Amino acid sequence: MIQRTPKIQVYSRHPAENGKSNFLNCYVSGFHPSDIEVDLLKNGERIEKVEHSDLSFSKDWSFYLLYYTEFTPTEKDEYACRVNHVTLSQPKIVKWDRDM
Amino acid sequence: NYTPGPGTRF
Amino acid sequence: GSHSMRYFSTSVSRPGRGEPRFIAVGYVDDTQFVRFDSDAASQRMEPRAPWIEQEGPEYWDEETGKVKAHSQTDRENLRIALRYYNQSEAGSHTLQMMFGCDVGSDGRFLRGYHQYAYDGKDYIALKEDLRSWTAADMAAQITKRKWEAAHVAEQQRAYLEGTCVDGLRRYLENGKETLQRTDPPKTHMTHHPISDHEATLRCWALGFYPAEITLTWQRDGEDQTQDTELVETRPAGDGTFQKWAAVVVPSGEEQRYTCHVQHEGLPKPLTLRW
Repeated sequence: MIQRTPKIQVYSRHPAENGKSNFLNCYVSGFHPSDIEVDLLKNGERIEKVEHSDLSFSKDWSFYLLYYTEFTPTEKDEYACRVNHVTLSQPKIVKWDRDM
Repeated sequence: NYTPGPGTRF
Repeated sequence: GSHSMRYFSTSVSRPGRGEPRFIAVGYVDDTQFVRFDSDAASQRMEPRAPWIEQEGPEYWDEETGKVKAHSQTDRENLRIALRYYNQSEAGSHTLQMMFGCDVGSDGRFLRGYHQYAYDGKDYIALKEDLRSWTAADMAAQITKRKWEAAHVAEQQRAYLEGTCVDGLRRYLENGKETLQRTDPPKTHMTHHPISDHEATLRCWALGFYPAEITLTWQRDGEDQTQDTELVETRPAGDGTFQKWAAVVVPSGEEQRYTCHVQHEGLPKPLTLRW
């Protein structure tokens, strides 16, 4: 057996321009085993139509997944991803920062 | 192209 | 440059909830092109890139055949491993496999792979010579003896230097506008004041392909690793990749620093200065 904690990044596909259509991404990488749960959040609430990539893994056998949704960033809307995995004591929330 | 058979077990 | 084709498979047992789930994906370099998921309704290999859609029905039948056979084999292998290790049937286990080939810049065979990991640790792998096996422990030693007796090495070698290479060459040609492109990184720098005393300089690489890249900060020409943050290269979702690297700088010392970028799409490394 073995366990690896996911690395988590939440970011936009293109530089954020308020009022312009974009994609919000949450990339989880370097984890093991493969069971993982990700939500994307708009103002603390679950975004519904979130898609993800097919399960793959890296040279060290650790898994990676891209979760994504179309979105329109604004000045005041708050976005985040929320991740749970066996290695985490509680879901981890990472706020989206347009500058990382 | 995927690897063909036969597969041999562990 | 060189190119690779890789198939990655994951089988996960689920005690008390039916047979293991098997997921396989195929990649050419950093571009995915097929998938199979044992839990999905279709029960077929499915296209995941535009340039693979032109393959005919005989391709889709034969590829589905091969990946289904793999799924069943690894289901059996999960049961065999449990017995080898005398592990409880109540626990979930994972078996991962990778196989594929590299070719050089004019399409000649470079390298082949065929390896397994069990619960995230190497189990058995075909050595680079494509003639012998490396086994990680006493359980894999049993497998190694079996594969030796069955001449698995020569069967896989014939695949790896033959069909694997032929397919990779065919895909590279069919998807040449996608696969044989290089997308250089669009680069820039942003500034983030921390206090009256400190600021962060973040060096960006955006819209690049393939994913392999190097970003380095220097101070006065000296390689700076102390006080640098580096994120993992991440997919944009559109076929390109992103990465950044940051340094905390004494306020007013921004001009001492240079960001350095290396990528296959760049004729020469870039040096960026604030």
